Parts: sequence; C-alpha cells; structure tokens
Amino acid sequence: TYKFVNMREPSMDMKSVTDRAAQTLLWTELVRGLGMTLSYLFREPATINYPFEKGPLSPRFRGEHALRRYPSGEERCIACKLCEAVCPAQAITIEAEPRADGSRRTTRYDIDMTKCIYCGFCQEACPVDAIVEGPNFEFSTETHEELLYNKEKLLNNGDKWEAEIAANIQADYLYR
Amino acid sequence: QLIAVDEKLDITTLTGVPEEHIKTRKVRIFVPARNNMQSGVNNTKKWKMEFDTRERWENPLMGWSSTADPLSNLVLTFSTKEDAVAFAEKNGWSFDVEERKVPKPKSKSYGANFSWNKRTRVSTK
Amino acid sequence: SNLIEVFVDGQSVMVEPGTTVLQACEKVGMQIPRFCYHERLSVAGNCRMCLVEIEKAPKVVAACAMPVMKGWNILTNSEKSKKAREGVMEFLLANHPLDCPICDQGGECDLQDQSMMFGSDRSRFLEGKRAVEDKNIGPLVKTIMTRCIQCTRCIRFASEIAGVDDLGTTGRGNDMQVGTYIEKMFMSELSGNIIDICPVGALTSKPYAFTARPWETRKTESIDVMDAVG
Amino acid sequence: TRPTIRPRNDVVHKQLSAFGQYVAEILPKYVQQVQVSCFNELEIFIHPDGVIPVLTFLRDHTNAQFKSLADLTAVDVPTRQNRFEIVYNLLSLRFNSRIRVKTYTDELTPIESSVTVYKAANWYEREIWDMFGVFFANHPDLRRILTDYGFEGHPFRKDFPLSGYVELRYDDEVKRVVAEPVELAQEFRKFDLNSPWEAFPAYRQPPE
Amino acid sequence: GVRTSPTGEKVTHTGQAYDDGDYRRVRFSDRQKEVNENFAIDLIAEQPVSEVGSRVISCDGGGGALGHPRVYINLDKETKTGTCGYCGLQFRQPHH
Amino acid sequence: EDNKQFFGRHRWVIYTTEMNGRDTFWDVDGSMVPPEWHRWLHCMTDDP
Amino acid sequence: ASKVKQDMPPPGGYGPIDYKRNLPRRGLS
Amino acid sequence: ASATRVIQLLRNWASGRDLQAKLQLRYQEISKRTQPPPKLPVGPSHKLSNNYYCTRDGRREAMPPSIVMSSQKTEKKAVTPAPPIKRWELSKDQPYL
Amino acid sequence: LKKTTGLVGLAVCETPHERLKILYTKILDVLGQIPKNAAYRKYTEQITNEKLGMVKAEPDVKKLEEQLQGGQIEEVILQAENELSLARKMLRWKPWEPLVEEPPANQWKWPI
Amino acid sequence: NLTLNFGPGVLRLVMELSGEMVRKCDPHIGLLHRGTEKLIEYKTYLQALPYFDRLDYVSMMCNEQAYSLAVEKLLNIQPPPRAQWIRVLFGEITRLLNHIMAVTTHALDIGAMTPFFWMFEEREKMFEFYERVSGARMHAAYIRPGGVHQDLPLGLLDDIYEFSKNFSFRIDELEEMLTNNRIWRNRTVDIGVVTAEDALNYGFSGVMLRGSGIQWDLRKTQPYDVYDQVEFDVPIGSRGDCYDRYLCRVEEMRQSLRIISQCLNKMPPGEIKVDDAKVSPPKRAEMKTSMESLIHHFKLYTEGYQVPPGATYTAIEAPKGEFGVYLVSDGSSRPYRCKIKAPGFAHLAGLDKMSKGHMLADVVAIIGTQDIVFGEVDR
Amino acid sequence: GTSVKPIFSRDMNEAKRRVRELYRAWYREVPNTVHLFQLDISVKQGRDKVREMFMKNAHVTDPRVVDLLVIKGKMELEETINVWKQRTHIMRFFHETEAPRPTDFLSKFYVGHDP
Ligand code: SF4
Ligand code: SF4
Ligand code: SF4
Ligand code: SF4
Ligand code: FES
Ligand SMILES: [Mg+2]
Ligand SMILES: [Zn+2]
Repeated sequence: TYKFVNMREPSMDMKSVTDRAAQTLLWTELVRGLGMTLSYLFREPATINYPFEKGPLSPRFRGEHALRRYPSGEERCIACKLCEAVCPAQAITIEAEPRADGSRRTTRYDIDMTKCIYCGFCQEACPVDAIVEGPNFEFSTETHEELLYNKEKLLNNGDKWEAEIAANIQADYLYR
Repeated sequence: QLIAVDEKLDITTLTGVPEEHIKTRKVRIFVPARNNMQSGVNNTKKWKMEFDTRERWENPLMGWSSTADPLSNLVLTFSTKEDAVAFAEKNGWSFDVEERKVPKPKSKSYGANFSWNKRTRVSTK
Repeated sequence: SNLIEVFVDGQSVMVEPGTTVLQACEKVGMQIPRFCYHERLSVAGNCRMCLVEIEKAPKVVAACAMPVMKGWNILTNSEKSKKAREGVMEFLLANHPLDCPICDQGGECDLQDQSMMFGSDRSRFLEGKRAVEDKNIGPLVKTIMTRCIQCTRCIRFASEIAGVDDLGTTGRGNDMQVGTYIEKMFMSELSGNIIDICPVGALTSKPYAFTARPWETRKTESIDVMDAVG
Repeated sequence: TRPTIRPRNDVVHKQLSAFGQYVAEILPKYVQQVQVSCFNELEIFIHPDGVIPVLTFLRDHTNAQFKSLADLTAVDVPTRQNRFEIVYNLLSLRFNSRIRVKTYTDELTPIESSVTVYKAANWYEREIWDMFGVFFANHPDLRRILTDYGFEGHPFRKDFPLSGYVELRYDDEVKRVVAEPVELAQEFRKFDLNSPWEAFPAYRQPPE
Repeated sequence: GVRTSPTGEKVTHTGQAYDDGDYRRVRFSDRQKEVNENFAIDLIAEQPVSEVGSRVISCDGGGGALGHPRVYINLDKETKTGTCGYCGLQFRQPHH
Repeated sequence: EDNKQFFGRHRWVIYTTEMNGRDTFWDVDGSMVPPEWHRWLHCMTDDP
Repeated sequence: ASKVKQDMPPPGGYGPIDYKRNLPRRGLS
Repeated sequence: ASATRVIQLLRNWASGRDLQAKLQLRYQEISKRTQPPPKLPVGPSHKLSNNYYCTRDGRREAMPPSIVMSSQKTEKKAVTPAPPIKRWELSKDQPYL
Repeated sequence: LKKTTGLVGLAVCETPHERLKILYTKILDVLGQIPKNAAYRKYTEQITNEKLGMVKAEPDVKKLEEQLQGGQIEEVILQAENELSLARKMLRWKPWEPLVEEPPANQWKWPI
Repeated sequence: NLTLNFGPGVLRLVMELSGEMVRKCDPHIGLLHRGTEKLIEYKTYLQALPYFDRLDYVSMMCNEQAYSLAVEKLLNIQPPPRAQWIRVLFGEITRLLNHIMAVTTHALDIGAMTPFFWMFEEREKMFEFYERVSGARMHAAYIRPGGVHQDLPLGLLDDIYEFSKNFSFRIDELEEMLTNNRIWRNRTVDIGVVTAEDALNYGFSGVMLRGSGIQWDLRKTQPYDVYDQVEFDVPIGSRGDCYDRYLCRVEEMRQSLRIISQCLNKMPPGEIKVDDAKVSPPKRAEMKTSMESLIHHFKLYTEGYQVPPGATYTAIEAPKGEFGVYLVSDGSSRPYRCKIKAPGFAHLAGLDKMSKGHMLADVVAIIGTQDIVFGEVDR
Repeated sequence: GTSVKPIFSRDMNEAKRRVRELYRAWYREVPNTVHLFQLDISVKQGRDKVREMFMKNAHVTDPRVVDLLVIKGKMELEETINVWKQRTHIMRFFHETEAPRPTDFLSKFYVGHDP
C-alpha cells in the first residue's frame, strides 16, 4: 500500500477563504512555531556536566587496546599472529621467538593507533583473550609519536585497566 | 572503417608509469612452485608476473620495514605464458620467462613392498 | 598400444597398466585427498583419506594403492566418498590436540586445509584425548608427537631415501607411537626433509620455531650454492 | 536442503531463461551469449558495436522497457586480449526485473557513449575513463571525475600499484604542497592466503 | 625483573637496550623509556609444580571458557615435568 | 549519585585537588578516575 | 538443565506505539 | 521531571501537547545496567547424529551459470522478463495525509 | 474525466482510444517494412495486434486499463510512442542480420 | 554572465550565473575519493566489511546489510530468522537516523537550526542502541555475511520500545516547526521539480523517484530478509519538488516507527549466525573445546572463507535510495572486484538539470533535498 | 590484416595535425597561465616545459596512441584554462623540491643498490 503526502484540496467556501486570509494577515502559524520554541525553553535541558558526568557505555564498548595476562602474571599472548592476520588496517606488527625457557612469546607487538579503525576484529580473533579493546577512550596526545604503541605500552595498559577489563569480559563473554 | 596499421602494441606513454619504473625493472613470468610443506597442487595452476626485489630498510622509529619502490607488492595472474608475455611486451617491461615444471608420472606398486628378490622390499610398515 | 580405458566422473581417460585410481584422477586434474601417500615414497595405505567409490561397487577403495581396472567409473564427488572422507577426518581429529595457535604448521597444515575442504565443521567427540611424551632426535627437528597422525611418512623416508632405519613404531592400537624407542639422534645429511614430508606439526624446524607464519612470507625462487649440485 | 542453504526459485529461473532466448532471437546481430546464474540473474554478452541498439531495445521495447540504469562499470582482466569488460545493470519497473549487459574493449578501442539512451551514464562513463582509461566516443564532456587534477595513470587497473607512484606533502621552502615519489615508513604487508586443496569441484577447469 | 644497562637504561623483558654509541638514545632525553616492570618469565617461574596422580592431565588456563584451549599433557617422563604450551603451568606425578 | 535525575546526570564525581604530583584544584580531566570507578561512572555496571 | 534465556519481547507483546501525525487545531475562526 | 506545576501548565499550553506523558529525558523506566547471564541457544546443526556436512553444504551446491543460446554452438508466443507488476492499493489505514 | 494522473510531467489524455489506435496503426505500418522473417517484426506485430484488439473491444477506460496490464492509459500511450521510435531506429539498425563477429577465444571465460 | 567557484560535506561547485539566475552548475567531486574499491581487492570479505560503514556514514547499518546480502547470495547460504529480524529492526533504526540527519541539515542550511538539536538528542539515543549492540556508536560492523556478530543484550528490546513510543511526539514537534511554516514552504515549494520520465532516465532512486509520483520501493517490489512479513505504507509525492520530498521523508520516519514496532513484537528465538562453521566463526567455548571449531576459527580468521566464482548485483532500499554492490568473486577468499553503486552519485549528476532557472540560494535547497553524503559518492 | 577501429585519425598525418593544433593552443595559453597563477617562472621556461612534455612522446608511431595522448593533453589544457588546477598542480611539472638524481654509474653505485 501507498500514501499521498500532498493530495489535499483547499476548500473554496467563504469561511475557509477568510480563515486562510486571517492566517496570511495575522501570522498564525508563525505564532504557533514561536509557542513551540517557548515551550522548549521551559523544559529541562539534556546537557550533562562533563567531565564530572559521563555518557553511558556498554561492556562491549571498544576503547584503547591492552595486552592481558594470566592470574599467575604470565602474559596470555602466545604469538599466533591471528590478530595481525585479521587486522583490516594492517595496524599490528608482530615478531616472535622462543623465550629463554622455551616458551612461545612475542619480542615485538606494535599497534599503530593512527592506522587502527577500532573494529575489534583482533580481540575476537584472539584464541586466548590476550589482546582486548579496553574501556578507556580518553587517551588523546600532543604528538603523533606517542600513538605508536609498542609491547611495553600495551602491557602497561593491561596492568592499568585489568580490573575493569576483566569485569567487562565477565559481563559479556556469555554472548561470545 | 579500419586502419590496418602494422606495428607492435606499445601503451607505455598512456599508463602514467614513471620512466625509471619501466626500463629498469625486470619482471619474472613463472608458474609458482608448490609449497613443500603441503601436498596440495591448487596453487600451481596459473602463471604469475612479479617484479624484481628492491631495497628494504629499517624505520629509525619502531624498526619497521620501509621501502621506496611502488611495485614491491604487484603480482599479476595469467591463464597462459603467451598472455603474460603479451602483457609484458605491450607494457614495455623486460621479462624473464621460466618454463612450467610438471611432476613426471611415476610407477607405483603396493605389491612391490613385499618383493621376493628385489630391494624394494620394506623392512617395516 | 597397451593403454586401458577408465572413467573419472564419466570422463574417458587412457592410462597405463598398473596406474592407481589416484593417478587416474590426477590425469584429469582432480587431486584425491591424502595423508599417508607420497609420490616419492612406497605406498602405505593406512590413513584411509583417499577412499573413493567405484561405480557399481558396494565398497570404497583406497585410491593411492588400488590399481585401476578397465571400464571402472571413479566417482570422486559421490555421496559415499564424501561421507568416507568426513568419517576419516573425524577419526583423525578425535585425539588431535588443540594446538593450532601454538603449532608452527598453522597456515601450512594439510590437516587443517583438508578438514576445511573435505571434513565436517564440528565435533561430536565427548571424551578425553590422549597425550604422548616427546622424543629428542637432535637439534634440527623439533618433535611434538601428540600432533602425530601416524602416517609413517617419516619412517618410509628414513628407510628408503636416507638409508637410515632408526625410526619406527612401538606399541599397538591407540597407543602406537612413532619414534626410536631409545634416546638417539636421527642425524643424516637428509634429516631435515622429514619436516617437509610430515603433514602436521609433529615434526618441525627447530631453528625456525615461532618466528613466522606462512601467509607473511615472500617466496623467492633461487638456487643453492652450498655444494655443486645446484 | 536444510535451513542453512539459500532456497532456489525455479519460476524466476525459467522466466529469465525464456526472456534471454527472446532477446537473443530479436537481436542476433550483436548477442554473443546469454546466461542465467543459479541465483536467478540474467546476463547478455554482446559485441561492442551493439551497445547503442541493444540498450535502446531494452529501454524502449514494450516487452522489455528497462527504463532505469542502476550502474555502469568496468572490470580489468589483464589475461584477456580485450582487457576491459563493460557492465550495464538495467532495471525494469514495469516487469519488476533486472538485466545485465556485458561487452568488451581494450586500451585503444573506443566504446560508444550511451548518454543518448540513459542520462545517468554521463558520470558513470567519466568514472570509467578515470579509473580504467577506457575512452567513450561522443561523450558530451569526458574528463576525470575522481582523481586529483593532473593525476597520471588509471588506478583501478590491476597493474597500477596500490599506493600509487607519488605522494603529497607541504614544503616550506617553496611554501606550497608538492608531490614526490612514494616512500612508506612501513611497507604494505603482502599476504599469501590462497590455499592448495581446491574448494569447489563444480568449477574445476580441464587440465589441458 | 628489570635490569640496568651499563649505560644507564632499563633493559626490557625482551632484552633490548641501545648500545653506547647509538644515537637513538637521544629520543629518551627530557622524557622516559616505557618499560614494563612485571616480567612474565619470572612470574611464571614462581608458580609451584602441581602434584597429580594421573598419567595425562588437562589444562585450560583456569576460568573455564575465559582461559585458553584445553590441551592434554603427558607425564611419563620423570626427568622433567609437563608444561602447558599456552599458560606455562607445570604438572608432575608423585615420584617416590 | 541521585536516581531522581535523568540518565546521565544521576552519577557524578567531585575530583580531588591533589593527584599524584599536580595541583588539580582547577585542572581536572576525565583520566583521573581509576578503572573501577570508571566502570561505575560510565554506567557499565550498576554496582560500585 | 537450565533453560534458554535471551532477549525476547514480554508475554503478550509490547504496548501500542503511536506513529500518526498529531497536529491539533487550537481553534479560532 | 522536577518541574513546577505552573511551568508544566505554561509549557503544555505553549506547545499545545501534554509533555509529561511523553518525556524526552530518560528516567528509572530504563533497564538496569547490570543484567542476569544469558543462555543463547544453539542452531539447527548441533545434532549428534544424522548431521553429515555434505547434506548441509550450501557453497558446494553453487554451480556455473546455465547457458542458453551460445552463438559459437512453431507459434513462438512473445514473452516478458517477468509478469506485469500489479498496481498498488491505497492504504486503507490513512490514505491521505 | 480524471485529473492529475499522478506522475509529474505526464498530462491527462482526453480521448485516448483514438490516440492509441493511431499509434498502433503507425507501429504496424513501420513494422511492415521490416523483413517478414525477422523476429522483432513478428513479436512486435503480435504484441501490437493484441493491444489494438483489446482497445477496439473495450470502450470503458478503466476496464481498458485493467485489460492492458500497463495501467494509467497515458503511460500506455507513452510506451506506444517509445515502441514506434524504437521500430524506426531498428529498421535503420537491421539487427536481424547474422552476428558481426565472434569474441576472442576466451573473452568470457570466468574464472580467469 | 559571471562565473563563481564555490570551493571547500565538502563540495566544489563551479557555476555560471546570468544575474540572479543559475545558468550552469558543475559539481567537482573527488575531494573524498579514498580508493575504497581498489583497497577492497587486498582484503578478505570479512576484512572488506568495515569499508561499507564508511561508505555512507550517516546510515552505517544499511550498507552492512547490502554487502552481507551480496556475499550471502554468492555463498548460496541464508541467515537464520532471528538474524534477519534483527537486521530489519536495525535497518529501520538506521533509516530514522539518516532521515533525522537529512531533514535537520536541510532545515539548518535553510536557516532553521532548532530541530537539529531537538532531533540530535534522539540521534544520540540511537547511537546508544548501536553501542550497546556492537560496542561502537557509529562505525559498527555488526551485520555480517552470515547473520549478525552478537546477540542482543538482555535489556535492549525494552529500551528500544521505550525510545520508540516517544519519538512520534518529536516528529510532531519538527512538523510544527516546519510543515506549515510559510517561509519553509516558500523555500521548498516548486523548487527542483523533476518529472517522472526525467527521474527514471537520470538514474534517480528512493524518495527522488517517489516525490514525482513513481510508486516504487525495493522493500515492497524486491523484498530482502523479512520485509515481506511487515506492513507499512509507501509515501508518494505529487509535485516532484523539495516540499513533497520533505513530506515523504517525514512520513517515512513514521512508517519506520511502525515497522520497528512490528519487529519488536515479532522477534523470534534461535541463533544469530548461520550454523555453518566454514562460513560463520564458531562460539568461543566451542573454539576452546573442539578441534574442528578451533581449526575453523583459525582458518576463518587467517585465510577467510572461499566464495564460489561468480558475479552478482545486489541492491537494497537504502535510506538515501537504491544502494547496490556489483561483486565479482574469482573463487578465492578475496573479492576480485567490488563496484559500489551509490544513489547520491546519480542525484548529484542530476543536480545540474534540477537547478536550471533558479536562484543561487535554491541550489542549497536542491542539494539538501538530494540527500548527498560525500563518502558514498566519491568512495 | 591487423585492422583496428580508429579513434579520431586514420593515418599519422591527421594525428600530427591534431598534435600541432594542441601545441598551438598550449603555446598561446602559457603567458596567461603564468600571469593568472602568479608563477615565478618565466614565459620562456614555461614554453620550454611544454616543448619538453611534447618531446617526451616523440617516439610514438601509432595514430591511436597519438590521438589518445592528444585527448589527454586537451584535458590538461582544459583544466589549466578553467583554473581548476591550483598553483601546486601547475608547478608539479618542474619538480623543484626533488634533489637531482645522478645518472653516471659511479654515483649510483655509491648511493645504493638501485640501478
Ligand atoms: S581494532 Fe581492528 S584495526 Fe584496530 S588493531 Fe584490532 S583488528 Fe586492527
Ligand atoms: S594477541 Fe592473541 S591473536 Fe594476537 S598473536 Fe597474541 S595470542 Fe595470537
Ligand atoms: S598440526 Fe595442523 S591441525 Fe594440528 S595443531 Fe598444528 S596446525 Fe593445528
Ligand atoms: S611424525 Fe609426522 S611424518 Fe612421522 S608418522 Fe607422525 S605425522 Fe607421519
Ligand atoms: S592416501 Fe591412501 S590410505 Fe592414505
Ligand atoms: Mg611438518
Ligand atoms: Zn595451561
């Protein structure tokens, strides 16, 4: 089915013509719009008091990246390079070698944050929940260089945000 | 309605390629060899044209791999050797053609494992 | 001459006597799935991944070992052959360890690719898996035998190509293991090739361990200069 | 077929096959091939000389009247002697149907412009000329539409490099934006993803 | 387990440190070098070896689906202990 | 907190005047909130 | 054991949702 | 909304609508930010038997397009690509705006 | 008589039967000059004859609109004019002739 | 006859005017050409999905659906019913977002800026819905070629219902500000009139057709997913000008509310992606417990799924008109060719004809009524 | 055989006539372009640049390639005359910010591996 938006014919009787003339001369619909604006002036504004108040977010929200570790303190990343493979922007650079105790660990894990599109494909491709997109979004910078994260920066971010990251994962992992 | 002009095709002046990326490059036309880690042969069906490797160096920041030649990642696929040769000649690229390698057919015999007098007899299975 | 006529999916093809079903399918351009068969090795026939249906025949045959007969119509993509492939892949994957992220043969695995192309997409195995202890055979070949699928390619290569009879199988049934049964290095000038022939990450390169993934690498076709063989 | 498989539609398949045979019968001078895909899409492969007639027919015939030009684009296949294939997608509102018309050309052979048949083609051909270097004869005004002014080459060609040949920066000595040969701090990582062990036996090619 | 290079820079867990003549050290002047103080190798070396009376044991890293893929570890070799390939935990049979 | 305010204005933080080393009497910013109160304050959870 | 729990509409559905234009006439000749 | 009665009356008269019934600011009517865990059922392929992949393989049922009238290799009623589209009906809910 | 067909720029046609008869007669006249064996001639003559017979046997406009299956007799007239123009251009083009030439050997082979 | 180059969404416009009249209008585009179609050839299908969010930024969800439908058709699979219902619900939400953006901006350019704020509050609420379902406010990548990435959280439907039962009052306030205002009518009525024949020949689609009286809508004529299971009306114009298109857009938003109500009440249970691990990735628990699931996860996130060779043209009824993709697969896991069809391309190509014999200030109104987003036009 | 469809010109003579017409147009346009864009080059060196760009394609013996080049040059002239180009686009023909590349063998050997 379909609808006509502008298929009405004005009445041509004297009363309707006089009503339209009164609208033309006395500016009725403009006064109606003024009344709408006036009514909007007297209602409560929708502004929040940032930075003392924050906009709502979800456990699924993707923020600054972090590298997590096991409760024992050993890192979760085992250098499979699945996140590097799936990255739509080629923002991840990984180099790996056997560790001193024979473990499969990374020696280089860089994320170019100025190439990243924050799609979250890396954290869902990860088989061990090593790379995550944590809740922080307030990490603006004065130079381009400080947005080229190495492994030390990502491990520090993980150690900094682990409590909130683990809570968010606990909230959302039954959907994954 | 037809000119019927006799001359080999040359489109170098129309492709916009810089001069030093036409005459100095050396393309290779080949059927890629099978990856020896696997037995599948589906990657050895088509012809490939690829350019010569140029310098790669280390980014002073981040130690990333930096390059200066625009054709480092250019690989083209062709149905036959003749098509790739024609493409290279019309694009003015000097080329090296490598003939396709096909594994020769072999004589397999399961019973030969249990030979009465020949050395093909296996000691374990 | 002596060529016989056979049919692959109804397509006629002339083959020499003694040609197996697998080579007859090869001549038409169809590659039969395999794990234990190698062109350069003796025929084993144990992995049963090459099972294929012959038309008007109730039993599937092993393509890598069965010589083709005149007038046979090989049905490479029939329902029976596909079901056989799925069953064999299920059996191969039942006890296989979930090591793909840490296994060096991640993007270069014939097990992975043939599971994606010919196997099922899920498991119904609700038991526990088996684990075997690793073997030391020197500083060149890293050994993780839980990933071994018992194709016996390494044993056949060592015995026939390298001329070294130190590899074998011990035990019986599910706990049969591939190794040396004594602490001994498999050291020969051709020892590294068992890394290539092994379809899984059971045998890997030790100096290459954990360094790269196959999809990253650029391949340059070149020539060795370590000797005069070229 | 179970819930994970896309259902088939034989009625539309039969209708599209019949109309393809009808079109091929009416214009045997230009129609080289007619195909219907398994998801019910009809394509007609024609000689380049028949671009204006065939399209006109498909626009004006009482039984066809494909009055809408959805899209016009080109595909670059370097292995073919005629490198570029020109694809017209047409929509008929009267019969609630879609059709595809394919032709071919090479680097030097012009293709007749179809702005007289569809006005919408005016920009589309321009874009093709910008991206593939295909010249359209009798175009009202053919020029670049997408690339920068003075850009050399046609980027959508397969042999054109992904990052191009030049990049832009601001130079203080000359106090302006300048163009220099490309230099990447990190080279684009080429991934070899294609596996052996072919996926689809129904598309296998003869071994020649 | 952070150490100190003879020049004065902290050696990271990957073992990197600019040599004495390296000009790139100039990037750290008036600024700092980001080094993670928690070395995973030392931290996992501190976990005690689990004592299990089974020939084969399964490990998933703990937490169920929040861990790593479940893998099975054989403990037949008495000279060494079984180590998880994902997590680094060590398991052993009760000898003597 | 004040549940009688509309969503977004029902939770807020009054920043400290002295963080790690700087006088934050006037120079406050959102990154001064620790992760747990960050999760509470952005309504990622209902539990402080 | 436990039954399925996902985001579903409540039993009986949701209440009606207005969508028609509402531009009342205040009223004056 | 914490609005005085007089201001509510004034805004209602000015707009011409009852604002309190449909407020644009969210309140306690919204869902809690902490929720119980879900269960998320499984799809139709999670059976233990009679579930061979070859019987549910959508990609392997795709085929090359059907060829009609290859050039290289009766009354005849005329045909159309599809049947003429039926004209629409005039929305017996609110036909005119 | 109705007003405002509803399509912008499409005028209401008073007395459409005569216009349709004239247009179909002109179409048949043009088609008469195309060779008898050409598929376009036979198909278009069949369609035009059906439409002309249906307009000749139905004086009511709305019944004619329902029978013609085009609706809005004005656009039926427009389609008849389009068919006449196409018929003239096709008599010029002569597309009933054999194929100009075959494509190269693998012009349409896909994949590769 | 004076020539002016109104340079730098971002648009360069070269006009020749004879006095106040616009004699010629020539749009120069490419200021946002990023080479999306070439970049797609170096990505897997999953890797190529996020480009469609950035194509038409105003309505990200719809582009995801069009791309997913094309890939699904090439794959010969179908998404589960719950995924289809979620797709249609979020497509109608997406339509509301696009319509609010188009209408408010058109008004703002025209000089009326109040409804921009009034309705961007609602836009912020819908961004909250996006973020709760996917984790991102606007560049979502939620709709995948196997279904959807994740199921809805346990309280999302109730909040969507609460939002949608108050939106009609916001539309009524917008109309009170606009529809009967004499200045707005003088700015919009009889501006940019296009005939039905010209609209069809110039490649117009969507409202740009329906404002001229053409009864066409892809959701009715060529339904995708479950649009044949919902009831709504298609608003039709009568004069082909800016005012009728504005009315059609306003009416469309109301219809979208209707469809959203139906989607909320008829959301079915079940899975959210196709139960085919060679196309859609398995669950995390399955990936960490089953060998096949781990293998398929590895392969789907490294190589990607192979699409059988072939070409399709898939179009959907986007908020801005017909949005289409011509996708050519060569049999591998990377598309051979991806041509993106954008409605705004043809609309901007028709701007020259639409602005003939008008004021300079009418060009702004015509550009606003064409609903032009630069990212889709340049790609 | 080797019969091909024309673009504009049947043989090389018509192609050279078109080339000369385009060259005349560019030569006429150069001084106005210099003045309009406030270029710091001279008219003489601008015309030298036009001559050099024309001479870069002097080896073409295919009329189709010739008139395709003529079409591209006419497009470039159209861009220049209508001031669709900016100063940077015009100055890109001169490569003023690029350090010169030596051509002799020893210098190339010293700077690196690139031939
Ligand atoms: S979020 Fe996406 S773009 Fe960013 S690093 Fe992860 S995969 Fe790459
Ligand atoms: S972060 Fe995860 S996906 Fe990336 S390499 Fe490490 S373990 Fe693999
Ligand atoms: S051998 Fe293959 S299947 Fe087994 S863990 Fe390694 S990559 Fe995975
Ligand atoms: S170690 Fe490898 S090659 Fe040897 S039997 Fe096992 S799987 Fe086969
Ligand atoms: S390949 Fe034939 S049984 Fe293994
Ligand atoms: Mg191996
Ligand atoms: Zn573990």
